[PDB]
Formats: sequence, C-alpha cells, structure tokens
Amino acid sequence: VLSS
Amino acid sequence: RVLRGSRLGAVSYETDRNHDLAPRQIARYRTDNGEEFEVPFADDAEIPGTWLCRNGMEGTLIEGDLPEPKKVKPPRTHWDMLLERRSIEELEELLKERLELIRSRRRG
Amino acid sequence: DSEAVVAVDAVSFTLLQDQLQSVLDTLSEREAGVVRLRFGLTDGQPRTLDEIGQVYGVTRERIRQIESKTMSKLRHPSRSQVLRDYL
Amino acid sequence: GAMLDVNFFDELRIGLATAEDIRQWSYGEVKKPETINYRTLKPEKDGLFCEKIFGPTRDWECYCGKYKRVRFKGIICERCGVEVTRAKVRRERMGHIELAAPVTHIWYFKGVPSRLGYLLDLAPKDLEKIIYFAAYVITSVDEEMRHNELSTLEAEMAVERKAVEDQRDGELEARAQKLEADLAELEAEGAKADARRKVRDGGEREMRQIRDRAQRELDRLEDIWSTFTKLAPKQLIVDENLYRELVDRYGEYFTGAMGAESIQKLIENFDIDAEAESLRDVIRNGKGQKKLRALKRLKVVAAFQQSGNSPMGMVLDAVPVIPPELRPMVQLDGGRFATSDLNDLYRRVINRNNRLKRLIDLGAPEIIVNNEKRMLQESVDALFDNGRRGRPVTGPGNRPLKSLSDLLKGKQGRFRQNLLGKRVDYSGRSVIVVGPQLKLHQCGLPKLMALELFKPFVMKRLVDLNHAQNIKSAKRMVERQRPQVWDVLEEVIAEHPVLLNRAPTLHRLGIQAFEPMLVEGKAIQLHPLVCEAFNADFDGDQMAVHLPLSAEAQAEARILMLSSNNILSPASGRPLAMPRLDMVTGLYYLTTEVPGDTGEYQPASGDHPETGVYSSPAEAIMAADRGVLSVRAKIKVRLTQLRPPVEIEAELFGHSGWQPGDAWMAETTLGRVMFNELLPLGYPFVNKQMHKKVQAAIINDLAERYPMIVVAQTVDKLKDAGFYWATRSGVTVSMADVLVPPRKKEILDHYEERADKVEKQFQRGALNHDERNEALVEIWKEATDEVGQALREHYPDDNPIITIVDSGATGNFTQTRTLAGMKGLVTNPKGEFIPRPVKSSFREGLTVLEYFINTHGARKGLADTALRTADSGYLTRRLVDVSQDVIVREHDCQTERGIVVELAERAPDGTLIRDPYIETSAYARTLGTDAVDEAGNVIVERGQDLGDPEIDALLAAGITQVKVRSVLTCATSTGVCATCYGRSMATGKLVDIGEAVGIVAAQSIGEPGTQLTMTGGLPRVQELFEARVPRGKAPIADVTGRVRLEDGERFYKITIVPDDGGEEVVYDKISKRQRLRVFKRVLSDGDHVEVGQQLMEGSADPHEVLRVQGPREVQIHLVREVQEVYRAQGVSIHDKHIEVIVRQMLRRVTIIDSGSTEFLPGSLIDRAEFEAENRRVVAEGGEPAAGRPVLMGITKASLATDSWLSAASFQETTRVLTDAAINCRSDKLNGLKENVIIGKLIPAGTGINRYRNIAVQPTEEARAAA
DNA sequence: CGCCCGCTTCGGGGCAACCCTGCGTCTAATACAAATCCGGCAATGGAGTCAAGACCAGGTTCG
DNA sequence: CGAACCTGGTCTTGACTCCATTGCCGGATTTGTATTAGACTGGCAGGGTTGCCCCGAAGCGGGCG
Ligand SMILES: C/C=C/C/C=C(\C)[C@H](O)CC/C(C)=C/C=C(C)/C(O)=C1/C(=O)C=C([C@H](C)CC/C=C/NC(=O)OC)OC1=O
Ligand SMILES: [Mg+2]
Ligand SMILES: [Zn+2]
Ligand SMILES: [Zn+2]
Repeated sequence: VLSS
Repeated sequence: RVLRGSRLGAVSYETDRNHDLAPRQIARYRTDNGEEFEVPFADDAEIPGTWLCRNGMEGTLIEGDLPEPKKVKPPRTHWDMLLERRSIEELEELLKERLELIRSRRRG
Repeated sequence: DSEAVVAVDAVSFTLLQDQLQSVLDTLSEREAGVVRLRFGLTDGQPRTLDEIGQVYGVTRERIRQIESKTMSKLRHPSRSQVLRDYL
Repeated sequence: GAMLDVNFFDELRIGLATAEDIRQWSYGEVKKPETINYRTLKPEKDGLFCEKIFGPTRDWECYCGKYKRVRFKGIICERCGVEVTRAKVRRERMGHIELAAPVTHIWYFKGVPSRLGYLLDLAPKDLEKIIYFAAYVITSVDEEMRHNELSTLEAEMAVERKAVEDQRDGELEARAQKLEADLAELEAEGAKADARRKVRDGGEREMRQIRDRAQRELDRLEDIWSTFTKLAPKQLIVDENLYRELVDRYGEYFTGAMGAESIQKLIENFDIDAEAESLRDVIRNGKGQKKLRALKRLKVVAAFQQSGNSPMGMVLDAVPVIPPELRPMVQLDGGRFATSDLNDLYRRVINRNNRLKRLIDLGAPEIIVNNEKRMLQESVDALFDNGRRGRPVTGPGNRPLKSLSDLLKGKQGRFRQNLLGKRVDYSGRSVIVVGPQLKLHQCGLPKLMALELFKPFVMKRLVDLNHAQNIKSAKRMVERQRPQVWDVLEEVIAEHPVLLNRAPTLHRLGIQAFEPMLVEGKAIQLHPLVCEAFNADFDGDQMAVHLPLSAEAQAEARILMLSSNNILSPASGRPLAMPRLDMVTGLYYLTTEVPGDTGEYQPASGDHPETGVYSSPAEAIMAADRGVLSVRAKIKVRLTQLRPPVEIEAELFGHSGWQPGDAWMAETTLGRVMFNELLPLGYPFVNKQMHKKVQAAIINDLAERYPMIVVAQTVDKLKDAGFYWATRSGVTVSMADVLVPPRKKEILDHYEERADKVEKQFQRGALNHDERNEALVEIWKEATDEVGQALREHYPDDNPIITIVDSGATGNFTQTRTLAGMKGLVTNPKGEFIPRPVKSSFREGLTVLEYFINTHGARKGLADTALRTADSGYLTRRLVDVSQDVIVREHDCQTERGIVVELAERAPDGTLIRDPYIETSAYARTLGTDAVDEAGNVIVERGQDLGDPEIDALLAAGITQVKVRSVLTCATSTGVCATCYGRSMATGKLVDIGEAVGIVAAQSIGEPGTQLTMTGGLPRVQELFEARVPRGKAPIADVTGRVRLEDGERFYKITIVPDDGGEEVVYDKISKRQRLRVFKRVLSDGDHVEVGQQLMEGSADPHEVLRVQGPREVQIHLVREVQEVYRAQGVSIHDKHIEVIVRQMLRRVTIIDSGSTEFLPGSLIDRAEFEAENRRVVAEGGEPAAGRPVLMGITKASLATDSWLSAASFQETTRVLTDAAINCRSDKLNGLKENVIIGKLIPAGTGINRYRNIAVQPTEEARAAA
C-alpha cells in the first residue's frame, strides 16, 4: 500500500 | 449438524492500557555478518549473552563476555569410525603399501 | 470457531463494567478504592491486603475490616437486583 | 507504505520481491518442520507454528508463562523468548526459510511465454534442463584467454590427435603382423584354403575394428575441440559427458554450472541496457519473424530496464512463510486435527532444505547433491503453484494438495467463473407468496423471521422500555418470545426498509427495498406487481431478505432502491409495475363493450323515452347493483369528475374545461367510467378497450408526464380493480370450452391426399429422399396454417381460452392451436422436422408414437434452456468486465460531434412513415444540432430530450434526420459525460452524475439473453462482441464500380472493378455454399457496388469493415447487428446501452510506426494517451507515431485495463498478476472492482466526492426558532 | 521469356489447463545418555485472619 | 447546661494460622542417537480432453536472370  | 474447532490458545480481553506498562530495557545484539538487532527485555532480567535473532543466525550480545565460545567437540569423524576398528600400525601398513604402490606404478 | 467472541457477550461485558462502576460508586470513596485496588478493576492486578494498607497507611486488619464491611454491604437484593442478571 | 491499513490507499503497488525484502518481512528463520508437540499440544520451537517467531497463542502470555498481563507488553521473556502481546500477531507476521541453494520461482519459468526464457533468450525446453539439473550450461568464459592461448592450445590438441594416430597405427601394425603370421600359419601347412581366407578375413575384421576405434576416438576428440572453440555463455552441454571430458581441459578458461544457481550467475553477468539496445537495433532493422520474437523479448527486457527492479529477484533465494493463522491447524471437537494443506508443502520444503544442508556439510558425491537440489526445486515449485510442472503433489485419496497459487480468492482461470461472495449477516430467505392486499412499497414478512433479523434493534428498544433490566435478559426474552416483544417489534420495524434479492439477480431490479410489515405464517408475502421485475413466479421460488444497517444505508434503501420509485425498466424505459396476467384479463373484461347487452342506450321515442342515459356514474352504479345495467353495456353517463378526451374538451370548453366540477356527456360503458376513475383527475378520458398494449401506453404517458408517486398509486389502483374484475370475468377452462374446429377432418384429408400423392411419387422414384421430406414438410406447414385459420374463425370472441390470449394477458395463438386443432410438426432431436407429423390436439389426446415424437422437442427445449441460461451469464460477466469503468463524470463535455439517427425515413408516395425502430435509437437522446423545418424556422434546438412531443413535432415538420449526441462521441476522457448519454431510461430525467452506466448497459444487454431462443442467436451476439471473424464471412468491397464476378470450379470467383480504378481486389477462395447479396435484387456480374457493400450473404467481420470505412461505420454496424438479434427475439434494448459497450471496444489504436516515441510497434495503447504522447512529441522534434484504430474484442479490452488489481480478476489471474509484477505497475484505485474489494467506498452512485462530502447544517432561520 | 526466394497464409502439432477412465506394514529391537518431569519435604515467608483494645468522639439518660 | 453512660465505629497491636512456593533431591518416563555383518543393486500414475498458440509447408508474386 502507498499512502501518498 | 455442527462441528466446532478451536486454536490452542486462550483469548484474554483486558483493555490495552497504553500508559501503565512495566518498564523495559533494550539490548542490541549482533549476528556474525554485521547485523544489528534490538530486543526489548524486561528491566530486571539477566540480558542473555547469545540469542537466536530475527535474522535466523546466531546472535551475540553487543558487549564482550565470551564465557564459552563452543565448549563442545565434533560428533564423530570418519576418522573416529575408522580408528575405533583398526590399529594405528595397520593404518600405517596400508599407507606405506599405497606409497610403494604409487611409487612402483609411476616412477618404476 | 468455539474460541471467538459471542458478540453479545462482549457488549454485555461492557455493560457489566459500566453498571459495576455505578454500583461501586454508590458507596464512599475508601470503600470503592479498596474494592478496586483489591480486585484489579482499575489496573488489572489484585493489590494485596498489605499493599492496600500502605496505599491507605493502615494495617492489614484495617484493610480486611473495610473490605469485609463493604462485602456485607454489597450483598443486598437492593444492590444486587441490577447485577444478578449478569451471570 | 502504510502497512497499518486504515482508510488511506491512494495506490496499491505490486512488484517482484527480492530476497533482501523477503528476509526483511520475516520475524525469524523457521528451521524445523515440527508442527505441535504431540502431547502437550503447544507449538514446537522453530516450527511452523513457533510462538517465538509467529507470536503468542494466548493473549499477553509468553511460552514459559513468566508473563501474563497487559502490564508486561512489548517485552520479550528472555528465557522462553516470545513478544508478550495480543494473540492475533499470529495472523500478520511472516517467516522465511534460508534455502541452501537458490531456486527459480515457478511463475517466471513455466508460464507461457516464460519470462526467464525471454530475459535470458533461451528455449524453455532448454531452460528446464538447466534449472531442473538435467543439463549443464556454460555460464562464463574467458574470451581473451581462449583467444591468445588458442595457438598453443590447438597445438596440444594436434599433439593429442597425433598421439591418437600413434596408438592407431600401433594397433594397425599389431593386427597387420598378427594377420600376416596368420597367413604364414595358413600357408605353412596344407588344409582347406577357405579356412585360411577366413583367417585373413577375421584379421581384416579386427583391423577394421582398429580403424573403427580410431575413427570413433577421432570423432570424440573433434567434438570436444569444436565445442571448446565455439564455447560461449548460454550453451547447453547436454549428456554431460562432453562436459565431463571437457572440464578437466581448460577448466580455468570458463565456468559451467547447473541449476538455479547457474541461472542466478547468468542474470548476474547480464546487462539489460546492452541487451535492450540490441533488441532495439533488431526491431529497427530485422524483418520477418525475427522482428516478432525481438518485440516479444523487448517487452520483458524494457520492463526490467525501465522500472527500478532487477531480474535477479526472479531466482528465489529465501522462501517466505505465510502467517500461521492463515494456514491454521484447528482441532475439531474430539481429538481430530484439521490442517491447512500448506503445512505439508512447507514440511516438504523444510525437510528437503535441511537434508541438502546436511549433505553439503557432510560432503556427498555430486549425483546425490544434484538430486537433492532438484528435489528442493520441485518442492518449492509445488509450494507456489501446485502441479504446474509435473504431476501435482498429492495426499490421500489422490487429491492434489492445494498450494498457494490456488488459495487466491478470486483467481479466475482460463474461463470466467462466478465469484460468489461473502455470506453477509443480517440475512435470511424463505418461500414467497403473492400479497395482493399490499401497497406497492410493502413486503409481507414472517414475524418469526423479522423477530430474528431485528433482534438487536428490539433488544435495544425493549431495554429502553423498562421490560428488561439489562441487554442479557432481553436477549433471553427474545429467545423465549415473551408476549410484549411483538409489540416492540412493530415499533422497531416501522419505517425500516428491507431488501429482497432473488437469485439469479439478472438485472438492476433484482434487489428492491420495501417497507416491511408483519404477517402471519412463514412466507415472505411479495407484492404481485414486482414479480415481472424479479422474474419470480410462485412455483416455489425463494427470496432473500438482507437488511440495511447504517443511517446512510437506510437512506440508500429508502430513496434509491425503494420499489415505488423503480417503475420503469432501466433497459428500455418500459414500465414493469404494469399490470399483467390476472389484472390484464380483469381490466379487459371490465372495459370491453358488449353490444346488445343489458340496459344499453336504446334511443327510440314516440313509444317511450331514451332510457339509456344515467344522470351520473353514481346512479349508474346504483343501477348496476340492481339488475338493470350491465357493467359493459354502452351507455351515456353525464360525468363531472373526469377530464374528457381532447376532442370533446376542445369542443364544449375550448380553453380547458377545468374538470373539477364540470359537466359533459360521453357515451361509454359504466366500466370505462369506473376505470377512468382509477387514473388521476387531470388525465384525459380513455374510452377504449384496455388491451395490454393500451395499458402499457397509458402507464408510459403517466410515468413520463406525472410524478413517480402518482404513477405508483395509479398502478396499485389498477392492480386492485384488475383482480376484482378478473374474478367476475369467468375465465375458466372446461373441456367443453376447448372447441375443436368442426371441419378438421376434411382439411386433414385434403392435405393427406396431397402428401400421399407426394409419397407415391417418391415411390415412383421421381423425387429422391430429401425431396419427399421437404415436400411433405411444406404440405404439413400448409395444413397447420389452414387448421389454425379455421380454428381462429370458429371460436367466438368471448371464449375464455381466446379471451385470455386476445387480451394480451398471456400465451400466443400457437398454444391455443395446440390445445385444439393440430400440433403440426415436431422437431427431430437433430433439429429437422419430423415428416410424420403430429395430427391431434391435446384435447383429443395423442397416440403413443405421437407423444413419443413430441418428447424429442420437449427435452431438447429443456436442455437448450439450461445451456442458454448458463451461457448468458458468461456473456454478462464479460460485459461487466469490459464496461465497469464507464461512469458519468460531467454534466456536459460540450462537444459538437455525434451520430445521426434515422427517425422515420421518407416514403416513396411522399409521407413520413415512422421508422419501426425509433423508440430505441431516437427516444431518450440529446440533440447535437438544431432541427429546422422547411429550411426555415427552428423546430427543436440544441440539447433537448427527444421524448414524445418533439419526435412528433419532427414527424410533423417532415424532417428525417437529427444529429444527436451519444456516448460514441462524448469527449470526456474519464468515461462519458451526461448530456451525451441522454436521459437515463429508469428515471425519465437526465442521468445523474454517478450512474455506473457501464454496469447498467452490461446488465441490460446480458439480461434478456436467457430469452434468446435462436449463426442466428446468442452465439451470434457473442462472436459479435468478441469480434471474431464469423463463419459465414462475406467480403466487403473496397471501391465502387460494377463487379468483376466469375463462377469457377465448385465455388465462385469474385473481383472488384474499381472506378479510378487500380489494382482490382481479387476474391478467389469463396465457397459455393455462400450466396450473392440480394439488395437495392440479387447481385450478378457487372453490378455497380458501393464502397463497403456486403458481397456475399452472412456477416462481414467488424475488423475488415473497420479497416475499410473508419470507426464510424464499424460502430454503426455493431449496434445495428446486435439490435437485429435482440429485435428478432422480440426484445427492447435502447441502443445507448450497446453504444456504451462498443465505445469500450474502440478505445485503443495500433502502433504501426513508433517514430521515435517510446512505443512498441504492433502494440496497443489508448487513443487519448496516444494523442497526449503526440501532443508532447510535436514539441522537441517531430516523430509522430503512425497510429491506426483497432477494433479489439471485449475480452482482450478488459484484460488490458489500467488497474492490475482489477485486470487480475478477469482471466488467467496468475499470468496477469505475474507480469503486472514484472512491470511493477502501480494501481490508482479509480475503478469499482478495486474499491469494492478493499472495502473502500466505490467511486459511483453516492461514492463520488460531490455527494460523499456534503455539509448539512440547519438554515439560520430555523436555527433561530429551535 | 523461365526462375529463385523470402512473405504470407493455413495446419498441424504441441502444450498449458483440467478433470476421474485416478483414488498394503514391511526386520526387529538392544544399549546408553541426556533431558525432562513428578513426588515428597524443608525452607520457609507471605498472605490471611481473631481478639482485644485504644482512639475515641458523637448520641441518649438523669440532674 | 452538665455528669454518666452507649455506641458509631477507626484504627492498631499483637497474636496466630494456613498456603504457596522456591528449592533439593531422587527416581521415572521421555526423547535422542548408535548399532545391528550370508547375500540382496535402477517404480510406476496415468490418463484422457480441450482449447489455444507457435513453427513449417506452400502459394506465390515480386526480384532476378
Ligand atoms: C489483493 C488483490 C489482489 C489482486 C486480486 C486477486 C488476486 C483476486 O483474485 C481478484 C479480486 C477478488 C475477487 C478478490 C476476492 C476477495 C478478496 C474475497 O474474498 C471477496 C470475494 O470473493 C468477493 C467479493 C465481492 C462480493 C466481489 C464483488 C465484485 C464486484 N465487481 C463489480 O462490482 O463489478 C464491477 O469481495 C471479496 O473481498
Ligand atoms: Mg419459479
Ligand atoms: Zn514464556
Ligand atoms: Zn459527451
């Protein structure tokens, strides 16, 4: 997962 | 009809108090190939010298103790299995026989 | 999974805690403090008779006297009709 | 990376996982294949459930037990060795396995094509010998040393060959002297000379044995020398004996390994940039198949280059271990254990690893160690994707163990199967029963079931009331059902809507939301008007009650999914609350007009007054309660509460007789008066016979001109009156009302004479077998027609069996013909007609053979129904795959293009005959241009809805084209805009700005498919959307002009005569089984044809028509050619749904010339992104890549989406997922299939931020008050 | 005018994916060691627990 | 308004009384490892079905002579  | 199972572990349900926790030290251990791993131990506890760290290999404590590196011998050698069933004179006999054999076979 | 939360039991347990706090605080300050520090209802650890005494500066006998008095007190149908359905 | 997983997912990136990460996730090398201490039943240390690694099995408890409370958390008991923490870290943590010899992940080796095979450029069947330890491979070589030293080296090779020759001629001399002494012994004494020559021949045979040994030794030496000369990396020294003889000589000049470590060494000694530049050169220059293979390798090569990956990750150095909870070992009650079937695979890998480790540490001969490494390779391969190569590893019962590649939940294999979901709570099903006393927005509901759905709600509501001291007593009280719980249940069920699925949920109305109201019994009483939507008769079908919980959920179920708000089908805007089977008959009987009936308007003065007029419907109903007026007798009421028809309105009143309290007289039945009291006040009078088509028209008029809350109430009223007058109809089926046509005998005897003479002619041999069959078939079709004609003319018009059918309620005339009359022909099991044929109506009863012949057709029908309902689901799944990401995103794109619709083509005599299929192509659209009249005034301007009035205005003005917007030309990049989509067929208004119109189109296309009885059917539709080349391919022209026709041997010979002209297009290999197009009359040689006229009969494949006539014609072809099918089966599907589908087909372009802009020729890319690339590249020097439109089928389009998270669930999950990894393709989570999976709220409906972030606060004026 | 020689089309083969035509015991233990456990007390020392009293210090009783 | 006595308890001392709870020691059982000496030296999955895609023949028409 990559938040931002 | 019902069939129930159960993992072999209880489920204690207190509240996750984030404030009142037993204080705890940190001991940084080193493996052999220059790896640093850290372990929160309880305060009153003899920080063990060695440790099977997360990395999977052995892990030593960062300080220097060396109470005993190994203090244990190999299990048994093929040399062992041979020696316990022959005499040194016999082994020397076969050795010198091989010596004469290679000699006469190669250089006449 | 026979080792899961019944999911009515969890909310029931929360309600139990809440009514229990209510009923305990229906009493004086020292009584509630003694009960909680005795049965770990605030820090999860039963604090012994002498530790309760030292946190109140009294004897083990003073602690046991207070707890026994409170114990006889709690055991009323008055203080118990609310609770009894939680078992 | 945000591993804690809370509400924040802007992307979800994949990528091939190197060992430096795999051993960074893990919390400890598991190094003993021990599961549980057989007796204590605790995890073993270093085992596949080791608490020391994976975590504690008991909440906040170490293994030795020296810590047991939350006060000791985050710390690790220094004797037992476990992080004292919550017992669900056994669900999250992972372990690794330090392999002894590296391994190749099977997804990168056995897949087709094999990505290892490409990145190394090796033949996969020569890669398998490399990694599975069957054949060596030279991994490195010291080119300069073999170069410079080669003089001396070949010198020693020559010296060695000459030593060969010395041994050779030594043998030669030996056998020579032996055989010469043999001759000296032969001739020295006398004997049979043939024996002496046998001695010579034996000596010479042994000498040729010598020369044979010499030749073989020379051959072997030459083989080894040539191999050493040509030695270079990536060679396969098969048979290992050349390698054995080799290595000892020149071992210091190269390196030759075997197995996965050899592949690792290669990929280490491998520059991706140089290789990719070589491939760029080859694709730039090399022609032929070489360019194809070079492109195919360049794919993975540029994949590794561009990304920040490294192909070294493909060879797996350390296997990771899934957390213990995801592969549990639970014990059923009673001592038995239930493993997860991965524990066995892991035990195999750990055992083989430890054995390899001990073999190496011991020192073992090369054969055994290679065998062990091969076993390790096979074991890890079975662990990852079972039985991919080899025979799957099996357990008991010869069932293959279920490895990790199979545990993926969605995991579509080559064929798209159903997901089948999650099994929600707050659910329940039952059998349904018709509920004819309910309102439209209600549902029966068994209180014994509502009391279990709403149990938490009722527990709360009766703890608020002082009925129970706690929650616990209320739970037990519901368990006992104490009496007042029911009265509480009513108050909790008030206003709380519940849903009602009905599997199979074909289309959007399968789920609807009613207001639950309690009912005795145990059947979910359903309202009878929604059975047409659910496709639900009451033959035992069962419905499912879900329950909405959240406040937003109740709002959705109340406003979006309520029943009374969903009247019109989303497929074609027709109404589905419309009356049907019973109520249609009811209203038909209620509104018909029976002349000569009781108390009619019988005007004859001079002997008495009129005696027909009734002073109002009140007096009329009083009369009809008495036995004077019949309900249907033509009368003359004097109404004051029903707006008269248009004509009488204009006549008597002029402006508008505001109905309300007026007066006027209309001659009708009383029945029509009671009927028009059902309809609203403002609605005009009807005064017709309420046939089903008329009722559909009336409800359309209502729904398109009135609010929905009035349409619902009027539908409900029509339902009630329909049933009530259905009962008084007397439609009963007594066998004295199945009247047989009284002259059936003579008709049958006539046609039997005809067919008998045909059969006798066959017996004459004048016509063959097939001729007589076809003749008899035609005779009996003629006979069936005559019988049906006679039958229909014989039944009176009030016959029940024909009243039902004529009223449009149910059943076509064929079924009445089969009841009385003739069954006609019965199909053979193969499909042909039986020339018998059946000659008895079911009223007469058949004979044995007759029934046995009928059974053929019956069972064929049922079996084909099964297969057809199974294939329609396949089509629907493909469509929802293709168009899941076509959602309205802008109120208007403001383009100017848009297709033009036919709209009632001119007539030859000179008139506007309305085009037949206007209601689906013209209705519900938004004009692009302005309809002008007489080349004069503007009759309908830009951006109107084209409903009934303006279509009628155009047919009045006499114009037969209207350029109207459509999703084919909506310019918004991210899906369609609205006004190009026109009206949504469900609401009647403009489509809102979240409607997942892609999914609606897919559903509406694949819903009526089950009715697609039938290339000419559902497979025609499917091969159309797939865009294969049909079997009946007919070539289309490429330029106008008369035709170059020819009829060669055993088939035709067609050629195009251009008009410029040029190279005449030659169509040689045609089939005699194909025919010329009859058009404009039939084609013949020398016929001037159009540009893309279809020559032969059949179906032009959309690829060719695309290549010929731009994307416009291919769109117009696909839409029309699907609509041909869906009309032929008598079905309405508004064209915009098919258009929304096709607009996905035509998204991409092919790249014939990359120019010099980052594009692989022969590849596929987006038109918008292609345009963007050229917009960028026109600056910084122009190399505009030559692009061409491609019409690619639905499946390939779906698979080539942008979101790997979605694209992996469609087809070949494993293959899509692995190369999504190799690209390292980050997903952005904009579709629907992604958000639905990861729980995030979907970007559609009420998920978009325009609606999802509304603020809501009381207006200041109301805040002041309270 | 006849002829080669790669380009292009279709066939055939070949293979990946899938499912049922698939789905018995193996000598024998002995000998030795080390570890792990359980079994009974000796140490307790702590944890509970009675009885009495001393603090009183605020009611209720008779003057 | 005061002396005499009861009574809430409020603790506090001393006084004991029992349970756990280390710790040792001694034998049981449990678990791991080493050793057996006539000769013995390469098995069976498994097979059928299906559908899709890669490589070779073969017109075959241009490039060629
Ligand atoms: C983490 C994702 C990795 C890539 C995806 C892979 C490998 C899956 O293989 C395909 C996606 C998928 C399927 C996962 C299933 C999961 C997680 C699961 O257990 C389910 C499930 O089995 C069904 C559902 C929903 C009911 C599916 C509804 C689909 C709607 N599609 C749509 O709205 O049309 C546009 O959710 C799940 O989480
Ligand atoms: Mg049914
Ligand atoms: Zn522990
Ligand atoms: Zn648009």
